[PDB]
Amino acid sequence: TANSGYLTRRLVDVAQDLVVTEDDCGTHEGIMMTPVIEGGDVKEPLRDRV
Amino acid sequence: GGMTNLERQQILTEEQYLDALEEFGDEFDAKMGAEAIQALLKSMDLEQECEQLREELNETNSETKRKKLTKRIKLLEAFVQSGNKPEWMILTVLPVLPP
Amino acid sequence: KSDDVNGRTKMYKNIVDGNHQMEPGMPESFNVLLKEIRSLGINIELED
Amino acid sequence: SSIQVKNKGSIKLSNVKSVVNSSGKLVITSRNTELKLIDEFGRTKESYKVPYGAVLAKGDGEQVAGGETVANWDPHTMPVITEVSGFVRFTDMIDGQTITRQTDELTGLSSLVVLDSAERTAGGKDLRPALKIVDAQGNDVLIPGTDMPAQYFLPGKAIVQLEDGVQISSGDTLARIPQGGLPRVADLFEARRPKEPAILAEISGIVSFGKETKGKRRLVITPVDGSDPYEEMIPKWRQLNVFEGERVERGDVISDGPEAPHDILRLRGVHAVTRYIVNEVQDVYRLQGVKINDKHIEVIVRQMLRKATIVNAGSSDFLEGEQVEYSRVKIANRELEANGKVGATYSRDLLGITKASLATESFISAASFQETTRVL
Amino acid sequence: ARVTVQDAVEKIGNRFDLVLVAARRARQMQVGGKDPLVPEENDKTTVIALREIEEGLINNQILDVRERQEQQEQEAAEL
DNA sequence: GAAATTGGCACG
DNA sequence: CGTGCCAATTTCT
Repeated sequence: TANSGYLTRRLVDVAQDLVVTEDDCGTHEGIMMTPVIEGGDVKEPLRDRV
Repeated sequence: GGMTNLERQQILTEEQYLDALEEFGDEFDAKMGAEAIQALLKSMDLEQECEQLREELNETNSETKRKKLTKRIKLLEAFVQSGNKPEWMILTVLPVLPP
Repeated sequence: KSDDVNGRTKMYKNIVDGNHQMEPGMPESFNVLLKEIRSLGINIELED
Repeated sequence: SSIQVKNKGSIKLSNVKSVVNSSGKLVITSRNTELKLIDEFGRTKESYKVPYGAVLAKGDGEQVAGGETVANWDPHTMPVITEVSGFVRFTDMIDGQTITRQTDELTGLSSLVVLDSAERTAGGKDLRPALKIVDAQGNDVLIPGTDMPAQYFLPGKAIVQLEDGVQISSGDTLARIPQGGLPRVADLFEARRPKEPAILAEISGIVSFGKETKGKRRLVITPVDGSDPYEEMIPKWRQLNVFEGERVERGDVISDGPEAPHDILRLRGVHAVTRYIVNEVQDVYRLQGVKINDKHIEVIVRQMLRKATIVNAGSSDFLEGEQVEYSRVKIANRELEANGKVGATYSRDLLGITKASLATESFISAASFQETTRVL
Repeated sequence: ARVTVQDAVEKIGNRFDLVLVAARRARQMQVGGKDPLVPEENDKTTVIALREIEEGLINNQILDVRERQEQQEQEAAEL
């Protein structure tokens, strides 16, 4: 019960002041969303990662 | 204590203090307690020591000693840029809280 | 609702007066923090 | 043990250095070999990691069906298989100084067992026992497409398979070398180095050994085009995997194990760690049936990458070796890049959530978290 | 009364500006001398303001224009 | 109790 | 002289 509380307190304190302050930063770099495949099964389809 | 036989940060004891007192009459001052530390902090010049540390850092070559020197140059520059003084760390007047 | 001493009475008077509006003010437990920090020999102050 | 495909598709190979053996099959000489399955649409549905020195029953682009064993290898045996065909000529091994004579009591299949520097005599300490591949004419058969001949060094405790002069080809091993929960998330987000991290190599190019037993072993890396003189200290008491006779990439492991996030950031980038973390946390959360979107871990990763270390002062005001906020560097560099001057250079950092939150720009917001005395 | 504010959010466009506009109008109706633009049905000032916003009768521009007109008329009347 | 930082010592 | 390992100390549930 207490370890989760400590973890979420640290998570809140590390990222308390992150706020959407704009509408477009003017850059179009980013990540490539590929489905997760451990080797035998597709854990999550690409329709949920995008 | 002068640049004759003892350094400006050398530590003595009762017997050693007696020996040093018998050795040097003048140009020799030794103290104990917070007065000694305040005298050490007050007589320190920050700009000259900053220049000396900077030259000793940029001339000699090492890594651990370089970090040790840059850990002190930063503190000296922080003290210089702000209005604080080294000897304000020694309390002479003590505030007391509202009742 | 908790700490601003001069705002509690104003809010109560406004609620009784039919006007739902508050003058926020400043909490009284931050002045205590300032007085306890500056009784350690540390000069903390609000500026401007 | 071996790769067993489950569906029907096409076999694809990536980062593979393979050669046909004497039996006609395909053996692999690359550690980072990856096997993939494709379908008629073109998507990928399988992803296997093939170890060094494995036998493939199929080739790249070939068609297979469900339930077919396409790869097989010996896990307990690490091969030193060759690429060229020919006899063997022993070079620079003296029994009692570099190797030892031991015979199987029951089977009788015995050869010269290569000793290690920690056990062999000092005279053989400076000598490297290496097996050389030759032809019927006595010359040295060069690896095709290369210039350096085919001589392969062997480390300690190497069990030579066959005796000297026996005809071999590709696919024959020269020597045999015997081998979660909530805290997992709490350690992934705090970026803590594991017990025995997977040591990595900095730059690409050819690799080789160096000085021995000056505390530990040393490495030599010579890029094909870049500067060589960098040398890396490597502990030799842990089982290494570096192939000092093959070219390697910058982003490859030397030993094996869990890699620390700091090394991933320093040697592979930012978009590598921001996928490694969001996969290692999602693996923990997914097996319990918990659904969390990917934005929520990406913003925490972004908040972890919020500092930078100066490498050179440059034309700006920052000194040589201090640590400053990334936004300040990004604005100071853009105010000069748009101008006629040139900005400074920076190195990205990665910090734990308990250390990136106590290094903020506000002391009121940092004394509230913890360590009020040290902050004030 | 009311259960959802989706129409008001659609008309204003933002869920954070709707609160401020509705508070401004409700304070005009409550502590000021204004009267609702819609027939009040035993409703409070906040719900009346939301119902006015839902019908395109109240937004930031309308309030600013009416305030400027009121100030001009008052300064003309005081002479 | 665990983990990170600092001072002391063996070693090359 | 210059590195790295080991004991002390501190801070945190």
